[PDB]
Amino acid sequence: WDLTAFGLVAEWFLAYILFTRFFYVLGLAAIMQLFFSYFAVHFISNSWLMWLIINLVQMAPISAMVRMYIFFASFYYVWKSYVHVVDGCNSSTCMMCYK
Amino acid sequence: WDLTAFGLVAEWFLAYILFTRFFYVLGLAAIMQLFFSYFAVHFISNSWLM
Amino acid sequence: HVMSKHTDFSSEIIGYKAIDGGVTRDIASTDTCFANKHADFDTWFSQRGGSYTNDKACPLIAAVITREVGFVVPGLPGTILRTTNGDFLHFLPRVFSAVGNICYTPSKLIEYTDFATSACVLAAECTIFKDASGKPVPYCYDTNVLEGSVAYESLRPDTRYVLMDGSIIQFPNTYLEGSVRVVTTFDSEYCRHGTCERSEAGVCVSTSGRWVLNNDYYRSLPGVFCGVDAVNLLTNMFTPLIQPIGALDISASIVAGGIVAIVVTCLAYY
Amino acid sequence: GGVTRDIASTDTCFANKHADFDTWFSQRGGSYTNDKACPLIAAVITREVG
Amino acid sequence: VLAAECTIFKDASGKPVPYCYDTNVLEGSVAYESLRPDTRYVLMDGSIIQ
Amino acid sequence: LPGVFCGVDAVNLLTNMFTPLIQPIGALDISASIVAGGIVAIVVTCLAYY
Amino acid sequence: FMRFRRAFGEYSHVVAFNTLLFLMSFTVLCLTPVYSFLPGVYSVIYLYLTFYLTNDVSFLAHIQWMVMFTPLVPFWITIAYIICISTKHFYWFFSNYLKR
Repeated sequence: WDLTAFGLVAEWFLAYILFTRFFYVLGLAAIMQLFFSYFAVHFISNSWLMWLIINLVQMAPISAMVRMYIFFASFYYVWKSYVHVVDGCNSSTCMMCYK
Repeated sequence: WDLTAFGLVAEWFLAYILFTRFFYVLGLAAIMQLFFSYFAVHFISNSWLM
Repeated sequence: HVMSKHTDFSSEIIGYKAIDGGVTRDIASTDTCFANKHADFDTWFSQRGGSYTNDKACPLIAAVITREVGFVVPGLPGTILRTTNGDFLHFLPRVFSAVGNICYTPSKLIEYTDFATSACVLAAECTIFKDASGKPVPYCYDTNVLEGSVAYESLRPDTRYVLMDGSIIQFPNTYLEGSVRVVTTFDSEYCRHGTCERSEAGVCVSTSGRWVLNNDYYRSLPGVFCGVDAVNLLTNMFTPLIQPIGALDISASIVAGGIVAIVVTCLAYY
Repeated sequence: GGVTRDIASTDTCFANKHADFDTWFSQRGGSYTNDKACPLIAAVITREVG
Repeated sequence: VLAAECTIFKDASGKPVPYCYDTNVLEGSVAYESLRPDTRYVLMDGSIIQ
Repeated sequence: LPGVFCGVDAVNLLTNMFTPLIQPIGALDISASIVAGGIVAIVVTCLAYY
Repeated sequence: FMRFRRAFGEYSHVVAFNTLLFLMSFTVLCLTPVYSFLPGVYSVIYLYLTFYLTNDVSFLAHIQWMVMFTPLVPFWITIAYIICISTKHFYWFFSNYLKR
């Protein structure tokens, strides 16, 4: 048996659980990669600068980039929790209004 | 045998006396330990959370 | 009918062999039931401390003999002799003393210790096949044994062959036979005597004469190397020398690695 | 389509007439299903025949 | 492997048969050296040695 | 256990004798010194001379 | 970059390379689960490249490499790294306390 797809789905689910402001740019990169891989060819002609951009977008390892985002967000969340517990916040714009 | 098995059952029963919100974590861990003993050893490489 | 014990040709027998599942195999003391036609087998087993119960649903006993006895029947190992009382007997004739159990490859004859892990393709001297029109045509190794037979060497690899009983034979092309073997495969299932297996196209190299096919099951077995191409084979075989032997590479050490960076970054500023 | 062309292992159906083609095509790793609607087969022979 | 210099074993029919390292110390016994390897043997109490 | 070697066959056992050498560091405690030296000497010679 | 150089005093040079090497190692670790070739060849490249650095950042680079890449690298690579690092001191020790 094989379960790579389930592992990727679990990684995406855990990324969605650890929501931050920078998840949208990763989702945009993923959807752009899917769109470029799905049609391609049609609207790429001349403009070597455009060709370089298209190749860079297509060759980006989206499937191996979510995991780095996980560790990037984990430390930020730990720091925010430490500030909330030990030090407190004065700004009312924080989303701590739940408690 | 009695002394080699009844002790574990007694410990499990005593564990319910000192109930806490984390008891379900141990309950799930016990299921996981037995599940990947008569199964698993498969599903090949790739991914890291699993 | 009830099996009976006979003592004819007893002085010509050196030992005994067992036939299980249509393929001859060695005998072990732990086995409990056999089909026997010889009385000296009782002394053979008793000297080794064995006992058994006679039944027809248990492997048969055949005796190795130094004399050409009986005649060859296609599909049956060894030779078959019928006694004056009508009972049939089985023997294993040989040309040279250094003979155990011999199985037939499409080109040569190679001895084996276990049929499951050997290059064996057929275990019979002569075999019969269904032709294009649906009629039996006999094949044999030595044409002098039976008139009208075709040599086994005329067979070709990667060609489907069907026996009289519906079994399928498919053996891959080879370039070297012996202690070390090299094989080539295609994207089609290959089948041997009683076992059909699925394999992918590629090239495999083995340090032993064991059966080799291109799949994960054989790839996990030791002493087997495979690759998608000749160049890729070298990379595959040299990969383990610089790679761990398992999935022990847990990437959870990065938090500890970055702890030092955070500590030094804070310490420099302070 | 009235035009002779080379053969490749990718094709999957032919109208077989010659018996030895079944052995020749197997050596290239191909498998096929016999259907008369698929392109026919021909053999190259040095001897003047037909 | 062997517990003592002299031992006792059951035959194929179950009758007791004495065994020892040397036959000279017990008349009618059979030496250990005659025992073949990879063979099951049984004692009075049913212990199995191979 | 230390001092015990095993393998499927004579060649397989000889090849598997070097299995701990490709194991990640942290497998030997006392005999690590000789294993390290057996690699250090080969490396230093094969590099610095040849 | 001018604002960054305004702070951290003299140690900005040490901090910059230490952060860059950590980021590169983190990227390599992130690419590890699919590309199994990286742990060996990248370690060899890192060992080759670490020569072209100042000792002040070289010590930090060696410490970071030994902390991070150790549990997922073959033993012989580590012993070769140790020998190559310690030869420069073995020569001095042999010359000053053992040689004739």
